[PDB]
Amino acid sequence: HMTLPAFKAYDIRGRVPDELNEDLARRIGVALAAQLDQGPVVLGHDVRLASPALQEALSAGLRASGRDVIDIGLCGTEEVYFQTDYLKAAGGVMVTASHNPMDYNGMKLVREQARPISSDTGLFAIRDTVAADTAAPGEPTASEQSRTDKTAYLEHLLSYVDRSTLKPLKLVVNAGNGGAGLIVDLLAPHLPFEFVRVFHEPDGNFPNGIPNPLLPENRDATAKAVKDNGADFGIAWDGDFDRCFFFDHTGRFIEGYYLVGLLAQAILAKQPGGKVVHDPRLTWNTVEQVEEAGGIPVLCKSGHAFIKEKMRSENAVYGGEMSAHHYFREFAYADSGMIPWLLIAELVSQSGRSLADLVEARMQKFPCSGEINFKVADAKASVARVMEHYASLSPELDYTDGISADFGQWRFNLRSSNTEPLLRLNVETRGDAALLETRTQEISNLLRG
Ligand SMILES: O=P(O)(O)O[C@H]1O[C@H](CO)[C@@H](O)[C@H](O)[C@H]1O
Ligand SMILES: [Mg+2]
Repeated sequence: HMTLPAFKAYDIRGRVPDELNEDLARRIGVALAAQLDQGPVVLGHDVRLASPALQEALSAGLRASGRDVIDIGLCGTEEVYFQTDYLKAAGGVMVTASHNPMDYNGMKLVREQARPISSDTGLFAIRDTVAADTAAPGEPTASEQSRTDKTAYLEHLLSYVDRSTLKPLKLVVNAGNGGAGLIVDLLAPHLPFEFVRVFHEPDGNFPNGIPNPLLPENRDATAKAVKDNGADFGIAWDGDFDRCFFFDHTGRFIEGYYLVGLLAQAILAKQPGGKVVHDPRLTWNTVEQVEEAGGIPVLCKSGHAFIKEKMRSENAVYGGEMSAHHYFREFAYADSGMIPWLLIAELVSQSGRSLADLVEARMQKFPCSGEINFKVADAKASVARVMEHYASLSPELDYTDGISADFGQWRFNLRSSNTEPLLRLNVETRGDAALLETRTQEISNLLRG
C-alpha cells in the first residue's frame, strides 16, 4: 500500500492497530500542530473502547509540539465542533469510529471556527507529514486542561425552542448504546417531554449492535418502541450522534429528504428570508418548501465540507442533506443531531399536527426512490449506458455533483461517492409513484448491465 489507507476524503478512518494506532495518533497530533493557526486544540472522543487511548496519544503529540489541549472528554462529534468555535480554539479533533466495525476507529479534524480539514484542505498534508515522520517523540511542552462543562452547549441547544410553547409529548429516544443518551438526560430536566429510553446506556461493546438506524433490524427497534408505547414520535442516532433519524407515531421511518424541507421551514419561522443550502440528490420538495416559507434555496454539491463553505459564503441560516446531516449557522455552521429533534418537537407542539401529517402530503407530492447504491465493474461505462439510453428524451442536465437529469415530471441524480468506491442513485417524480418505480428499475438495469 503506497499511502496510509486510513486517510480518507473527509476524515481518518481505519482498522486498529494496522491502519490506526497510538503511534500514528501521536504523529497526527504533531502534524496537526503544524497545520493550524495560533491557539489550543479541543479533543473529544466517543464510546469506543480504544478511543480514550487514541485521544491521549493525540494529546501527547500536540503538547510535545507546544499546543495546549482542552479535553472535553466523552462527547458527541458536534460538541467538538461547538467547543472549538465557542472557546475560539485553533482547532479540534473528535476521536470516533461512527458506524464502522468493532476493530475500527478514526478521527474528524477541524481548524478555527470548526472549519473542516479535508483531504484537499490539510488532511493529506497531515498524512504526508505523518508518512515521512521518523523523529523520536519529544516530551510535552504544553499543558492539558479538563473541561467537561456542557452548560454553554446545552444552553445553545435549548435556545432553538420556546420552552413555554412545548407540550408534554411522549418521545422514544434510541441512542443505540452510543453517546446520545447523556445529552438527552441533561436536556430532560428543562423539557416537558416524556422520554421512552431505548438502548440508552453508553456501551462500547455494543450489545445491541453498532449504532446505525438505517439498518432495518436497528430501525425496527425504534419503530416497535414507538408503536408499543403510543409515542408521538421516535428519534434514533448514530454513535457520535451527529446524525438523527425520525419515526412518526405509526412507527414509520421518515426518509431524510423530507426533513430538509421541514427543518428549513422551522428555521425560517425564526429567521425570515434566510438562505437555505441543500444538496443536488433530491431537490424539488426542498426548493418548494423553502420558497413557500419565504426562504431562498441554494444548490450545493453534497458533502459536509462543501455544504459548510457554501453556507458561510451565503450567510445561510440552515443547510440540510438527505443523508441525515443538518447544519445550523449559529452552531458554528456545523451539524447537530440534537437541534433537529428539538425543532421538530416544537413544530409538533405548536401546530397540533403529528409528525406524520407534517410530511405526509410532501411525500405524496414528491416521492423518491431512496438512495440506491451500486458496486459495478466499470462505473464510468455504467453511467455512460444510462445517459446514452435517455439521450433522445433530451433531459436538462446539471453537473454540480455527478449528473443530474431533469425530464420534467421526473429527475435523477447519479453520483460517485467520495467516501466509498460506489455509485449512488436518487430518483424523484412529481406525484407519480408508478413513474418513480419504472424509471428507478430502468436505471438500475442499465447500471447493472
Ligand atoms: O459518500 P458520499 O455520498 O460522497 O458522502 C456521504 O458522506 C458525507 C459525510 O458523511 C456526507 O456529507 C454526504 O452527504 C454523504 O452522501
Ligand atoms: Mg456520525
